[PDB]
Amino acid sequence: CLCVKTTSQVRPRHITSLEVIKAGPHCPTAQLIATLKNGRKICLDLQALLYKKIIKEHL
Amino acid sequence: GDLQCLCVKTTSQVRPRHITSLEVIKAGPHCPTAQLIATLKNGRKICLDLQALLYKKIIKEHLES
Amino acid sequence: QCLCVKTTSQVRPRHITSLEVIKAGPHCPTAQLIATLKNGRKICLDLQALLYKKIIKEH
Amino acid sequence: GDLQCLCVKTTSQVRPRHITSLEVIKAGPHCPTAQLIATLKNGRKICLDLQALLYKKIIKEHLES
Repeated sequence: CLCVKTTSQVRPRHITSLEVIKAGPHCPTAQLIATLKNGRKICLDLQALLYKKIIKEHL
Repeated sequence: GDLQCLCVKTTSQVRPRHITSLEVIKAGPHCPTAQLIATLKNGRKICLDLQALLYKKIIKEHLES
Repeated sequence: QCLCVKTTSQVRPRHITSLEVIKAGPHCPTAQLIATLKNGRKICLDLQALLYKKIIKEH
Repeated sequence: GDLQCLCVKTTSQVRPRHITSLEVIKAGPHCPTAQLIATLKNGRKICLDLQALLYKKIIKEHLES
């Protein structure tokens, strides 16, 4: 599995591309790999991002 | 710029069970439109039709009864 | 922070469609070699072990 | 085919200290040649001349005296 730790500390203006790799034998969860402007790739915590996007708006 | 749009053809028929990865490449200097590149199990890479999928996944399923 | 967790040398070069080198940085102190496989899965490569294997094969 | 070559231009002038990542995209249905994509600190993506890079890094430095 490529992604071990996931962050929700990301600005959508910092992301140039997002790749979803579906779960498989080698890795049980989908991986959300965001490529940032600088070329760094990080793994996203989608639930945490959706939660923040819900809280920010009080829904 | 140095780069162009990766996608020449867009496909509107794909079963998610064929797709092993999906890469959303945002519009930019390289391409004025966002691109969705699906990698399938057989290894073939295709581009998915973004408007058609937005229709299916959002308009038809959440705004249409 | 670091995309690659464990590195492998168990890969056939023609299983690989792309290879990305991400230089070391503040978020990840080591350079990373990420191979994208035909199926779309990403793995991290141990370059040293790969070269070693490729010289053993030829002695 | 469904995809094409990402690189329209290749650049032969780059200071490696500007490069934060390098991607080699192997030749395939999408492109008859391998492409080398450099991402720089500022976020600019350029394509490197892989032929010149191979010349320099293999021919000039290991086959030429």
